[PDB]
Amino acid sequence: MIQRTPKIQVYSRHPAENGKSNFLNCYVSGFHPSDIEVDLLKNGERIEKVEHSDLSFSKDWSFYLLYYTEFTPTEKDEYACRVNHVTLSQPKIVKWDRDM
Amino acid sequence: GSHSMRYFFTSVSRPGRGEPRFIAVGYVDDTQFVRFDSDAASQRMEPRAPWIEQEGPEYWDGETRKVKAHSQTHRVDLGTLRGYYNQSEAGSHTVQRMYGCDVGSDWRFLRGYHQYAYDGKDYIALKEDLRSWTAADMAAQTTKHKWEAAHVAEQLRAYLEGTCVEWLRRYLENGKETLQRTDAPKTHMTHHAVSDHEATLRCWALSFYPAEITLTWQRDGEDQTQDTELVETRPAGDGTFQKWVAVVVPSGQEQRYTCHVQHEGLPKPLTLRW
Amino acid sequence: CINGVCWTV
Repeated sequence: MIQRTPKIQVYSRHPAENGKSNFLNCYVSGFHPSDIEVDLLKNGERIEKVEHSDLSFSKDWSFYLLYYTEFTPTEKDEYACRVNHVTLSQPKIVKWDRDM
Repeated sequence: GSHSMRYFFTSVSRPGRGEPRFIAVGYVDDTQFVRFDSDAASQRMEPRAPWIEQEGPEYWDGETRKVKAHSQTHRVDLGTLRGYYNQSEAGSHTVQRMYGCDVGSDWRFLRGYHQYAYDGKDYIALKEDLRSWTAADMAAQTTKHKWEAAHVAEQLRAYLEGTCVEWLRRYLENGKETLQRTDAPKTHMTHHAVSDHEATLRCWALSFYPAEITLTWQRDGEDQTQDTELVETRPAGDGTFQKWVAVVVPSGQEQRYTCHVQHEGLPKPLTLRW
Repeated sequence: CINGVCWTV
């Protein structure tokens, strides 16, 4: 059984500005099989209202999904994405870095 | 520029009870326009772009009938493949199918595709001539013989060169306001210091459509790939795409480095400097 | 518009 581990990027839909409504994204790609757990975190805590795209795949058969939630950035709030997959012995956490 | 229509289908078996999870999605270029999800309540092909909502109830009845048939084909396939590969009923397995057509700037047929994978591995694919098959192993060779006897390639070629390109043209016309519009990348550069002697320059491209783009660095006018990092193009979530490329440079020598951006929405490639 | 037949393996 082939198993491919997900690549992860965390970022905002629009240029992030404090007090301005936006979307926080976690893009997972390059993975197989398709079962995957993705949470968006605010200050370490799971965000409840998170949606995702319809499962699709690249030329090489690996899957990709976009997970996203509406948010208004502030100076103090920290955001991250937490991903688990059969290829990962423990969940992987990637922090949102707006200054990238 | 060129255009494409592609359909992607994934079925994942559910051992122990019931039929596979089936998800179908259709794209024109980089724009998703329809979906079917077997776990959703409607059991209909559903619109995902405003311009496809122009189609009447007859279109939706047809696409729903056909996509349900695709789901049944994959259900049968999962069982057949478990038999070909001598696998147990215990594990979940996956089938993936993709097909579609590319057209050039004149919207005339360029190429067609129809390929299939089992558990993420190539299984069988139509060759470029649309007349014969690439089978990866002996299970797929048994499928190849079956499909040759049933003249499957002939049916697919007629679809790919005919219906596929005809409906792509229709969609391109109906959705012209967005589908025929190019969104040039919006670019900027950021700078970070890691130490007193090493800096990072990151060249950003945002808000672009279609997804195809090239971002490169030069040092004193010569291509620079060493000490660079190019991330995978990613969806913004509003239908546009984003990408960046970074280079590590000696602090104080930032002026030597230039970022170069090529995209269909830019008449001439663009340059950025720190 | 999707293909009107889906061929089993």
